[PDB]
Amino acid sequence: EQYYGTGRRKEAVARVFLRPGNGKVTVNGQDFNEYFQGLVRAVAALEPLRAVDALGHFDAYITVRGGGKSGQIDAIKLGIARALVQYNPDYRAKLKPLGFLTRDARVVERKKYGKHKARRAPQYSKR
Amino acid sequence: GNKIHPIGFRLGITRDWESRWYAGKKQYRHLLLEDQRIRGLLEKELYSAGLARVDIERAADNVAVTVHVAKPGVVIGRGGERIRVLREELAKLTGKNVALNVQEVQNPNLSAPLVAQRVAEQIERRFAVRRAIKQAVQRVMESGAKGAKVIVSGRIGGAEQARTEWAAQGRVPLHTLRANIDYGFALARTTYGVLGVKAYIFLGEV
Amino acid sequence: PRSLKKGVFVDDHLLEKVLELNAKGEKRLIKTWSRRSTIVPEMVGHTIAVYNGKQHVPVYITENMVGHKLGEFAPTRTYRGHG
Amino acid sequence: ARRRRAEVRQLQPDLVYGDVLVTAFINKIMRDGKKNLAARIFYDACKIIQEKTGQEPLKVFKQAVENVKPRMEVRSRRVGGANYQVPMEVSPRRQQSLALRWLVQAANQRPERRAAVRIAHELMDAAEGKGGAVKKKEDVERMAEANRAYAHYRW
Amino acid sequence: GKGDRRTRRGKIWRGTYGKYRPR
Amino acid sequence: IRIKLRGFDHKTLDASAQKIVEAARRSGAQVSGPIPLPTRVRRFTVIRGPFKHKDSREHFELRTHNRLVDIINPNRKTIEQLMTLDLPTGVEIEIKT
Amino acid sequence: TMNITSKQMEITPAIRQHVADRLAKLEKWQTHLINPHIILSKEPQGFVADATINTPNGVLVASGKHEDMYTAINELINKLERQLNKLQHKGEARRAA
Amino acid sequence: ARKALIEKAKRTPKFKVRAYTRCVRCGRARSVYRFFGLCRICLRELAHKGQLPGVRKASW
RNA sequence: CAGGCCUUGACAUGCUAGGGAACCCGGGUGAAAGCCUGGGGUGCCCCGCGAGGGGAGCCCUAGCACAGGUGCUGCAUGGCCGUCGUCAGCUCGUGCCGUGAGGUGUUGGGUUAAGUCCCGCAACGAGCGCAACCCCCGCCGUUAGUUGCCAGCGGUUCGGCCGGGCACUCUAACGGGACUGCCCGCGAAAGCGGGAGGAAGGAGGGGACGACGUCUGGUCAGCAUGGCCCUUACGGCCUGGGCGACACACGUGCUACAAUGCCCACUACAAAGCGAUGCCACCCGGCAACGGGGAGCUAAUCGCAAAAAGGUGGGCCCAGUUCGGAUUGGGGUCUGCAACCCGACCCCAUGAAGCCGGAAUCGCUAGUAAUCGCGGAUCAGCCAUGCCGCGGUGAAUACG
Ligand SMILES: [Mg+2]
Ligand SMILES: [Mg+2]
Ligand SMILES: [Mg+2]
Ligand SMILES: [Mg+2]
Ligand SMILES: [Mg+2]
Ligand SMILES: [Mg+2]
Ligand SMILES: [Mg+2]
Ligand SMILES: [Mg+2]
Ligand SMILES: [Mg+2]
Ligand SMILES: [Mg+2]
Ligand SMILES: [Mg+2]
Ligand SMILES: [Mg+2]
Ligand SMILES: [Mg+2]
Ligand SMILES: [Mg+2]
Ligand SMILES: [Mg+2]
Ligand SMILES: [Mg+2]
Ligand SMILES: [Mg+2]
Ligand SMILES: [Mg+2]
Ligand SMILES: [Mg+2]
Ligand SMILES: [Mg+2]
Ligand SMILES: [Mg+2]
Ligand SMILES: [Mg+2]
Ligand SMILES: [Mg+2]
Ligand SMILES: [Mg+2]
Ligand SMILES: [Mg+2]
Ligand SMILES: [Mg+2]
Ligand SMILES: [Mg+2]
Ligand SMILES: [Mg+2]
Ligand SMILES: [Mg+2]
Ligand SMILES: [Mg+2]
Ligand SMILES: [Mg+2]
Ligand SMILES: [Mg+2]
Ligand SMILES: [Mg+2]
Ligand SMILES: [Mg+2]
Ligand SMILES: [Mg+2]
Ligand SMILES: [Mg+2]
Ligand SMILES: [Mg+2]
Ligand SMILES: [Mg+2]
Ligand SMILES: [Mg+2]
Ligand SMILES: [Mg+2]
Ligand SMILES: [Mg+2]
Ligand SMILES: [Mg+2]
Ligand SMILES: [Mg+2]
Ligand SMILES: [Mg+2]
Ligand SMILES: [Mg+2]
Ligand SMILES: [Mg+2]
Ligand SMILES: [Mg+2]
Ligand SMILES: [Mg+2]
Ligand SMILES: [Mg+2]
Ligand SMILES: [Mg+2]
Ligand SMILES: [Mg+2]
Ligand SMILES: [Mg+2]
Ligand SMILES: [Mg+2]
Ligand SMILES: [Mg+2]
Ligand SMILES: [Mg+2]
Ligand SMILES: [Mg+2]
Ligand SMILES: [Mg+2]
Ligand SMILES: [Mg+2]
Ligand SMILES: [Mg+2]
Ligand SMILES: [Mg+2]
Ligand SMILES: [Mg+2]
Ligand SMILES: [Zn+2]
Repeated sequence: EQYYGTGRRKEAVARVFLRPGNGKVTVNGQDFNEYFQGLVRAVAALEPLRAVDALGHFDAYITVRGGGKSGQIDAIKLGIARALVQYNPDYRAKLKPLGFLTRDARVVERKKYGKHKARRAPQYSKR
Repeated sequence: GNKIHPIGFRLGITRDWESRWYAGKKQYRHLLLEDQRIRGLLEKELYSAGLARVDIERAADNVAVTVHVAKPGVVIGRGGERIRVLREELAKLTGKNVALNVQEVQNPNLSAPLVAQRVAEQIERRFAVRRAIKQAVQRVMESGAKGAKVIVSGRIGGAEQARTEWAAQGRVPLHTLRANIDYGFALARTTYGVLGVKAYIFLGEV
Repeated sequence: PRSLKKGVFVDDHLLEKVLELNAKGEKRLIKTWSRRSTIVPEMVGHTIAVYNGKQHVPVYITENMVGHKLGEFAPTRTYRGHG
Repeated sequence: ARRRRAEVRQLQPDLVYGDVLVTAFINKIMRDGKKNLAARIFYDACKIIQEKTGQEPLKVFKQAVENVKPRMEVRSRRVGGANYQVPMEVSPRRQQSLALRWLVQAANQRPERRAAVRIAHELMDAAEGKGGAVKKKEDVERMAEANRAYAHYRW
Repeated sequence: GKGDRRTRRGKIWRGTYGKYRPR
Repeated sequence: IRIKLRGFDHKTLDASAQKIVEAARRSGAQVSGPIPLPTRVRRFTVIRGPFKHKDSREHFELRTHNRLVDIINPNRKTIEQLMTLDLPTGVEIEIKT
Repeated sequence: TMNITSKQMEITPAIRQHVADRLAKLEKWQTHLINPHIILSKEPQGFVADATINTPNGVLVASGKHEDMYTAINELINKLERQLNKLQHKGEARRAA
Repeated sequence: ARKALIEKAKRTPKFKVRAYTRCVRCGRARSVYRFFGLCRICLRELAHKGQLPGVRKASW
């Protein structure tokens, strides 16, 4: 009756529970659209199931913490796509080719000494 | 002027701290100060003995100082004469229960701080620095080391123009973490000035 | 400025001499190093010599210069201009 | 760079129209990494051009792009003791970049007070063949033809 | 903006509080 | 029946978190297994050279690793036997209830 | 404008003005002298005159050395000229083919 | 003016403001770490030796 | 720097002689330092029912050695660092060639991020570098389950709060994992191009790491150290001043010139850290800075804490303005013995230049740049717009 996946992006972690139904979606105690209200980035989160037509087929209970809304959005995108592969193993094809099943390791590069930021160097006047 | 200290680079990999204990924020400094004063006294007194390492331990109001040395006898004395004398000089300073151990240095010619001090002694005796350095390295390799490198910098032989002389044999892979390399430094005070002596001994890789 | 909850600061050793001169009738010159002391109503009409690091500067206190500090009237830098 | 021909970043298709070209345009609008702002401005503009002229915004946008693409450009090359403006064909990748760049820049030289509006209107003119954006393209091309004589210096 | 004390943004940048940025 | 372990070396910490958890599991009954409390890291950043050369540093850190073990069903069989256990030097123990 | 530094030395406004009249020879080439910077210094062997100047066609960096501070300055000028003349004419070399 | 200063820094002052940390090792008044009682140079010198408990080269 | 003072001296080791030791507490003079001085009881092993007699526990007073010097020399030096340069290099042993400096190897063909590796070769090996071994991050597992978590069932004061559980998240120790290993193709090989599998692919991203040497590089002011120089002073204490000066000139930065913006109000989403004369919930007084109450937290418990950009609404309407927030007036707060020179903060008023910057010039190749805020060391307070970290949002472009 329940289906699960773990999404991570940057510093955001999302626990997502897929349970069949009509499509209601909840993030941390609120509707999807309540929590991501005013964010174009949002509907990208529901993209894995749109790939396998599970759009309206599932309700989703979802936790989210750490990072920021966009990273959280990307985290969700991952987990619910793990949940789908879990809900059906043959879902891998038509999910892996969209690279929805992979986690990007791109995170904040550390601040280095001698620099102003990670790579931004201090301005020098040779002469 | 570049190279990283070969010991600090290997702490908790091939090499272990010399003051092993825990202390909280309010206390750390005071223990550390006493720790260094312990080393201060012992570094002067135990020099003639052949001091290589000085390990220090702490629990609560009690501390155990383990002295590594080439000449254990010069530390202990006659049946415990100096060894007893030490605890009193010690726990006077410490002001607490100061356990003093001694332990053998199995091969002083495989102990880098020892090799270093010996050459420093040799060059305060106006010996031929280059001949000395080749010797030191020859000793360390004979004693079985996988490699050795010894360096002397300063007014060598009294010359006005400072120079650096070194010699090496076998392997000394200072870039390799898992390579065990003992390192030691010795200061040679002369009439014309200070010479620095550095000894690298490659015991083997782990 | 200094908290009103706290005092109106005078170095006591400066102040004491003021009241001493007030009683007997003022005034001799008062050499002080107390730049930090407030001019206080009791000081008015006196002339206090304020050390600026080098010289003691004679300052005749008036009704206008009460609220201030003693240092404010013995400038510490010699500047006559540039070029 | 020196070693190899770098890899063109594949963009993620935009949420509303599913278009890599739209995404690219958004980023060009985007100042200070405020993409939400950037997204609104375009989509707001997409709303406006529909009100003013009832068509498909997507159709307008894409038509405006094809109109600002320089097919030929000049690139300098100092041959001998003089810098010749050599006429060159523009790679399709570069045609795109220049088109989207000029579109936004010309947009933001316009006098009306809101960005979405400027972005709207410029896309309307460029679709019809007017506006500073197309002027840029026309000019770049004219320079190229003007120096057709140096087209053998092409590398 | 960030340089004006009499505004919210200015008090943030400066890391203080007051009428224009209360806690 | 709380035991809180704090050391600068985690090999000698996990060493001792193991042995306390073994000792009271022997003389029973229940040891709540060694929970690894998040580490508090104290960093020191220094200029390598003694004079100028600001843009060149070296990073040093001091890590205090924390462990927690709970002996649930105590039975002073454990309490007395615990009083003598071979604890390394780089570790500090706290017991509370 | 033009900056002059006298490292661990005292000099006069006169001497400073002298240097300015000496650098002035570079005005010959009718090109922009941007932030010329002269550093006067004393070694055991003699004086050292350093200079870094930027121009639309590159930088000039030169060091002059001599027992006589004025000669040291003059040689600095000589080295600077030779550089400036190369900067201003090197491009003309390959006008053909 | 040095040894007199490493001394005057020890004696308690006339006012508690005038107190300031000196490096207990070399007497340095600047860049003195409270936690160690050491300056940045000594901090580095002892740490490289391994004579600072738990302290190690930090890399991430 | 000025002025007021001290002379084995603020500090080490001494040896000698007087005092009493030792430690505390006041008085005078003074800006303070210092000078002056009035207090008060010294254990010991000792002849001690007795004056009395010490020794050295530590001080005091007078000496003599000596101290002390951030005085000079980084061109006498050690140490440590900067730089070329994370560049791919620098050499040695033996043999061979050359009268000799020196060559060879190390060159050559291919290849690599690389003196990387392959093939060839009067060269055959070896070392220091390269790489790897180490740390962080990305997937997964094992072991653990509180102070952390809450899928499901009960209570639910309406808050993971309670029962309960450790699944999940996490936290932090140990492992697994990628090797061009596998298929297609080119290759003499080394490798290169493409594919699949996979969280990850051809060093996965970042870090630590810097060869022989160069710059007679930097530091005698962090420390050490040769030598030269000072000795009622080139040593030492104090009060005050200065290091904050201001016709000018350059370097690094902050905030800006505005509508992709500014202002108000409401409403979300981090990480890493720090915290017992500390971090401060919550309450109340104040427009506020702050003040007075007062709980919690040796802190995965409690606190700093609110992250900001964002989101939702409302105002501004292109103006030197509801842009900008300099300058100055006035009133207060807090730290501190003390904010005149010379602190930070709050409030009222003032509301400058600045309409995007000449010649010239800096950074950055992807979670980068840009932009947004958060922390920490130092620290009574702070002149931090600095520095070292931390996450949020998140591009453009590379023909060559
Ligand atoms: Mg929405
Ligand atoms: Mg960042
Ligand atoms: Mg620089
Ligand atoms: Mg643009
Ligand atoms: Mg244009
Ligand atoms: Mg037209
Ligand atoms: Mg304003
Ligand atoms: Mg800097
Ligand atoms: Mg000048
Ligand atoms: Mg000067
Ligand atoms: Mg001068
Ligand atoms: Mg030079
Ligand atoms: Mg000439
Ligand atoms: Mg020439
Ligand atoms: Mg002096
Ligand atoms: Mg000194
Ligand atoms: Mg202080
Ligand atoms: Mg200090
Ligand atoms: Mg030098
Ligand atoms: Mg040196
Ligand atoms: Mg110098
Ligand atoms: Mg010949
Ligand atoms: Mg021969
Ligand atoms: Mg040869
Ligand atoms: Mg040979
Ligand atoms: Mg070579
Ligand atoms: Mg060669
Ligand atoms: Mg080759
Ligand atoms: Mg490389
Ligand atoms: Mg090799
Ligand atoms: Mg060969
Ligand atoms: Mg993590
Ligand atoms: Mg488990
Ligand atoms: Mg490849
Ligand atoms: Mg390496
Ligand atoms: Mg020099
Ligand atoms: Mg010195
Ligand atoms: Mg010296
Ligand atoms: Mg002599
Ligand atoms: Mg003073
Ligand atoms: Mg001052
Ligand atoms: Mg200054
Ligand atoms: Mg001038
Ligand atoms: Mg200017
Ligand atoms: Mg600044
Ligand atoms: Mg500037
Ligand atoms: Mg305007
Ligand atoms: Mg105005
Ligand atoms: Mg104007
Ligand atoms: Mg205004
Ligand atoms: Mg005022
Ligand atoms: Mg002040
Ligand atoms: Mg500009
Ligand atoms: Mg701008
Ligand atoms: Mg220009
Ligand atoms: Mg790069
Ligand atoms: Mg901004
Ligand atoms: Mg900050
Ligand atoms: Mg702090
Ligand atoms: Mg502070
Ligand atoms: Mg100021
Ligand atoms: Zn120090």
